[PDB]
Amino acid sequence: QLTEEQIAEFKEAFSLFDKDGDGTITTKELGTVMRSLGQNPTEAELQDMINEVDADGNGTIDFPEFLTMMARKMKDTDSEEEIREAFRVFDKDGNGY
Amino acid sequence: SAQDFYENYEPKEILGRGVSSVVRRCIHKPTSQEYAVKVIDVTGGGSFSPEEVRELREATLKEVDILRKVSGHPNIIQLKDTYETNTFFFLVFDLMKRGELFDYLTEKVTLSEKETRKIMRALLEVICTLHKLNIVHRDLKPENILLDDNMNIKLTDFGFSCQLEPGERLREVCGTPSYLAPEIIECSMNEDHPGYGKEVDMWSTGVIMYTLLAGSPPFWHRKQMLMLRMIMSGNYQFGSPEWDDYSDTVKDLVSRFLVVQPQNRYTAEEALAHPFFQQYLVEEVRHFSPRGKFKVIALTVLASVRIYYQYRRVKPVTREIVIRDPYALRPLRRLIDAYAFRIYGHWVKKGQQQNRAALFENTPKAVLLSLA
Amino acid sequence: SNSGVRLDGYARLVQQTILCHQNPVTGLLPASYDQKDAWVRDNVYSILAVWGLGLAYRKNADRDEDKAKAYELEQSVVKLMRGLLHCMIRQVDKVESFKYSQSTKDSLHAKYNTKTCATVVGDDQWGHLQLDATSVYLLFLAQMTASGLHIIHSLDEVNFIQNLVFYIEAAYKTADFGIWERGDKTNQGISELNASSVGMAKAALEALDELDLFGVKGGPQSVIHVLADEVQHCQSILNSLLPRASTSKEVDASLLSVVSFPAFAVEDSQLVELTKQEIITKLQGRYGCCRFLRDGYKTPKEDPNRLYYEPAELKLFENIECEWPLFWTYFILDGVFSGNAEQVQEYKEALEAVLIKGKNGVPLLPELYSVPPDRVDEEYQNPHTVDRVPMGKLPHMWGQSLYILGSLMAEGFLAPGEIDPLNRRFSTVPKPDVVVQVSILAETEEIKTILKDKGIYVETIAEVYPIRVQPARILSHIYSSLGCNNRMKLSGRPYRHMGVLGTSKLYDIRKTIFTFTPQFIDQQQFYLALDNKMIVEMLRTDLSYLCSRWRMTGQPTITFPISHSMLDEDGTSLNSSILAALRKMQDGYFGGARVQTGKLSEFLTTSCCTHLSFMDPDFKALVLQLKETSSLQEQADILYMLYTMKGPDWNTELYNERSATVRELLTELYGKVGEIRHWGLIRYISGILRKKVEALDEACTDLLSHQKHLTVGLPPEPREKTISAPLPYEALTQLIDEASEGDMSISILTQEIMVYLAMYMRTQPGLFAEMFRLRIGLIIQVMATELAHSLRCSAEEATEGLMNLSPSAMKNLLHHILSGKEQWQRRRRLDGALNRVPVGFYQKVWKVLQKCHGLSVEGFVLPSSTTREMTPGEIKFSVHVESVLNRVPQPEYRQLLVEAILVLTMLADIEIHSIGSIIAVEKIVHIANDLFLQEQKTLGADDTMLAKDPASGICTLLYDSAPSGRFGTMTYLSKAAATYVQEFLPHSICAMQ
Ligand SMILES: Nc1ncnc2c1ncn2[C@@H]1O[C@H](COP(=O)(O)OP(=O)(O)OP(=O)(O)O)[C@@H](O)[C@H]1O
Repeated sequence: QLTEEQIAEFKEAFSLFDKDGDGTITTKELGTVMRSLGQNPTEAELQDMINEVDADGNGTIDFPEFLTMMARKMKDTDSEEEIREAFRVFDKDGNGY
Repeated sequence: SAQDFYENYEPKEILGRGVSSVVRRCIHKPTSQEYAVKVIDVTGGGSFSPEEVRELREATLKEVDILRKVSGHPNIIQLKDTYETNTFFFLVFDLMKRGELFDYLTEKVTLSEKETRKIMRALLEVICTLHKLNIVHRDLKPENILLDDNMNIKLTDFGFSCQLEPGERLREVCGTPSYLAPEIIECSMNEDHPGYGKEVDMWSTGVIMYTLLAGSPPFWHRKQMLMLRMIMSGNYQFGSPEWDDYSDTVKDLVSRFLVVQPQNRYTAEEALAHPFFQQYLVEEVRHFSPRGKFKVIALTVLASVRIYYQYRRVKPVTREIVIRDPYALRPLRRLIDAYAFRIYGHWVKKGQQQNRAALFENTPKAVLLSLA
Repeated sequence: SNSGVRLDGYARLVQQTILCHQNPVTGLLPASYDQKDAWVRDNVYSILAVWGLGLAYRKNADRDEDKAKAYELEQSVVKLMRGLLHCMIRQVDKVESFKYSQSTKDSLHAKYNTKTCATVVGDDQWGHLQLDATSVYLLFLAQMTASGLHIIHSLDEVNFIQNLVFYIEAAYKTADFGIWERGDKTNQGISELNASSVGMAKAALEALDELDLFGVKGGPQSVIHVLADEVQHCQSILNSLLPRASTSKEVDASLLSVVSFPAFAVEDSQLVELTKQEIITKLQGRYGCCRFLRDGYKTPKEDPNRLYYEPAELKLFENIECEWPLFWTYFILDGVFSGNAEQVQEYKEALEAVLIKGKNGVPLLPELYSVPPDRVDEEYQNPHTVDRVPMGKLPHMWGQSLYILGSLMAEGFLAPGEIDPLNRRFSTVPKPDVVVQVSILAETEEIKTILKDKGIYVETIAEVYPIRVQPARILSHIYSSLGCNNRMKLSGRPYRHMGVLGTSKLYDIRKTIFTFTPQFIDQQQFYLALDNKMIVEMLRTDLSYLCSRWRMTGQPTITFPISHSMLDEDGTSLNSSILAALRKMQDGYFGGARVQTGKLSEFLTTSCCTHLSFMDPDFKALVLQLKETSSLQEQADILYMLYTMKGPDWNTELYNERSATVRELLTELYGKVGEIRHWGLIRYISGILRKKVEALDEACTDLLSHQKHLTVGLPPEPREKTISAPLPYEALTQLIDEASEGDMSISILTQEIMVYLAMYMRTQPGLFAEMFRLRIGLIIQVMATELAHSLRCSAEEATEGLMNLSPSAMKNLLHHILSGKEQWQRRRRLDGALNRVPVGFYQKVWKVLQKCHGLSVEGFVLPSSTTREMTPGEIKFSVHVESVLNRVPQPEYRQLLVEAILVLTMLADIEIHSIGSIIAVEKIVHIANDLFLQEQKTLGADDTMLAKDPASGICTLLYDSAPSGRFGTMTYLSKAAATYVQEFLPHSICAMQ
């Protein structure tokens, strides 16, 4: 079961994902966010990701789609891999914390 | 009289057929409308005694009374004008350019999440509106559900439905054999269980949801008694390769809609309250302590990292699994299922003997099939 | 006046262009160039400008010069019409024999010579079958007669015109060479049905429905009578055959001549706009429209001095077809006629540029434009880009005359109602409704008393002395004596059945009103009328048909007599079905029509009344055994064996006082059997009498109008030749008898199934979709197999039950079988037996053949070189694929091959590459079966589960397996196809997307 705090956090994440409020994360905004973070995904890779995340070929991702994607279960190994990757990305400096 | 109906309604090409009725389009000359007229015979070619004739007349009068009772609902079908003659009954409805839900279901195999969500919402609205007026249908089937140009479903076939009072329970059994609650079999065993209730529509809605989503009825077998015992026992299971790529919210909603115990079955109002059907536009009361902001930031970071891994987790063509097992690839499985449905697309009509689940054989045709 | 100057200029143009070649004495102009030959259609279309000019000049009366000019123009038109009429009269013998056994060698020659009115070519050096020319000539003759011009001068001419109308009335079930005189795209000495032909024939029949050829001064003896059944049949044919050009042509530019000013023979204006849109999309060019796709006329190749071009037009004439401004003139006329003004201006502006000047600056319309031989590749690579050059007959009389008429109409000097006095412009106006009248009579006093007791008021056969009731056979016999002449050796109308639309209208003979019962209630002709359910269903269908079109003026009337054969077992009350039908008719509603019950005298006040002016003044031991034998079935067998041995027409000498032939005894036996209502020897009696279902040719042409193939009897290789074109009644009966052979009753069963299929085609034209060929013998075998399965009896018992089945039960069973409703093995056998395939199966097969070298079906081979010669929308490719797939005689194996082809198509769609080899679908299904057997052995199935087919080598569980699922047949087929592809790949996979 979900919670009100989780719903509010998901809504805030959806709002912050796109620079302009239109109900869609948008490929251009996602690419700009990726470049700001320090990543340069290929156009073909981004198109493949958009197609896979979306349930059809409409080419637009919505807030319910993001909520469903965030609801996936990673089990155990994927969870530790994800947290390790997040820590490595956050630990850019050579300090160990 | 019949003269007024003839002068106001013009018979046209046949649009549908029934057990004893024919549905054709009609045009209202003063308005030049495109309504539809339903004609049902009384004597049926003189094939039965007048007792059947008066029983049919009683059924039609009950249906017209119920339809007038719920008249005015845009989502419910509307009976504009009704006519009765000695040997012919004329009823006027709203003609719809799209076919029944069965045809669309067999054409599209499986509908999208938005389509099934809106269909479920409309049907739930139908059931709560009917229950507020103390009316039960007991015939919630895809065949009785149609669609229009706006992709809006409307319930039809109100003849089986009858108005009921608190404290009385029905005993007659009717409908497709795979749409019976355990109350029906309990009451019809010899005499023990009291009668019908209100959760028959609940399990009917659950069966509609399962059939539309999974593509096949939840319960189906080549034998009457076998599937009757299966549905009575409530031993339904979710398919492994079909329900794997689906959300949990619809799964638990369906499971609650398929509860064997009538008391534990979710009501319509609880179904509307489910997180599946709620929507939000804008709110300004989302204020909390900095702990809440930190939790929101952490959840946003986790979601971003999760979405950062989607493209790298995609599988390549991998012809090896394709040759070893063609069901591994979801698009390929969908394509082959659609091709199989199109090959035998002329054999999906009314009747429990042949249905969507007949075309699917998940069980292995081995020696274990002999055991029963 | 300025209008006078414009009219003088138009007259000068006409005189200098068309009237210069008047060719006096005869009056038939040459067809331009150095041809010295006259075409009926060309001359008729050329004289339209002269007729319009004369009509325009006639308005400006009260002057000697204008009156003289108008009189001269009308005299020239009349002279041309009389010359054409004499030319047709010169072939009276051909016109008379065409009427019986319609053939290409019996029609009048389309090419008529110049003065002295003789024949110019032989009966086999040209295609002398063009009903369009005769139809347009008759239509325009009727139009000018209604205008006021006098053409017909004698009663012999009236009789000849009636004979010509009779000859052209059979245009809806015959194949002709068409307008282009070349049949289909490939000549090959073949002809096929054309929509333009039947449309113009229907329009001509409509125009001459009740026209008086002698004008206002004519009498009742000079009127032409035309049946309405033929017109409605042609209308239905056109409606069911006009989404394209014909069976072989996807689109033709001549379709404008059906949906525009000429003959206005079309309804459902939406269909007209749709067809015009496709014509514009697929034919419009920079210098007019092309005649049709893939035409080699006037091309820089294909050896112009050659005919009957071999089938090698894969790419030679594609995208370089010539274009004709005549279709632009057609568009101009269509726009200027109905309601269009801007379209007329734009088309005139477009046409003015393609016009080429002549002597003294006279406008001239070139016949067609041709692509230069040097710039051929550029046009193919860049369509509609190169510049063409004028060619053909520069003084094109047809095009120039049509352009002159269109310009005259646009200038306002002429009105649409002048050229069309018959008011054919409003043919697209929707019909509001129609009320049909039904009268019920009692044959005897007992029937009337019974009906009165049941609340039904009717009138007996008597007490109606001013009115007479006779069957439709008398009406047919009477109509057979119309247009009969002895001096000219005219045999009149050939005997034919009369439909519901003919017997409904009242007839006045010898100052007496005559009414006729519908032809379908005759029990003597056939046993179909015996069954009450058939009676009521067919009455409802006929009522629906009558209410649908009713193109004839006046209210209709249907007479329904009550016979003694429809009573119950006790013979004291009417049957339930008839009583219910009568009660429904009383309530003013039955089937899909509104009915009102009343008296014949009341209906006589307003009704459709027609006046017929032409009607104005040891053997002895065998015989003893037959007489004394019981077991009526054995009696029929005995009668049959003496009929086959020594009883064709010889008297059996059974009686002594009177000598009764075998036919009389057969009729007596049939009458006796009809009372007991036992269907054991009725089929044998009908087969012995050789009774044939009425309107069998109508059913055949209705079935064939939807691009379907008919095959009668069980299929061996040599016999049961397929049917692709309509055939006369005699030829159809001969073919049916030959297919039936000595079984006799097989012919009756085939006729019953054929008529049921034709009847169900009209009511539900969605059930027969996805099926390309219909096999009556295969259907019979399938029905017998299902009867044997249901009754768990032998084949002989199943056949006996099928014979004993009532006609209503037969129709219900056929409906259920065709519906495919009531395990997987039987379903697959049913699907394969009726050769049911997806709609897009042809396109998938064509794409696979394009992407693969060929397909192997364990025997012969289907090359991929046929994809360039053929097209997916052409029927020849479809029948070729069906014949290739029909080699295997196992319906289940046929379905397996079909699904293997489907999965191979899916794989080819997924995998982008070229196979570059021959793939064996038999090897694929064998590999799939082997994989299924291995999987079953691994799972734990024993020897009894892993069954072996006696003559196909396929596991029974594979047949019983469902198509879709985790262990479905499609998964195994996909695995086998991918395994074969890998086996025929260079040690790797080439599938990505
Ligand atoms: N407005 C409409 N547009 C199209 N079809 C309609 C309309 N109203 C009714 N129909 C058709 O009429 C029928 C309505 O059901 P009806 O009760 O007449 O049939 P039945 O054989 O008794 O069973 P069922 O109700 O379960 O379909 C269906 O076939 C439906 O498609």
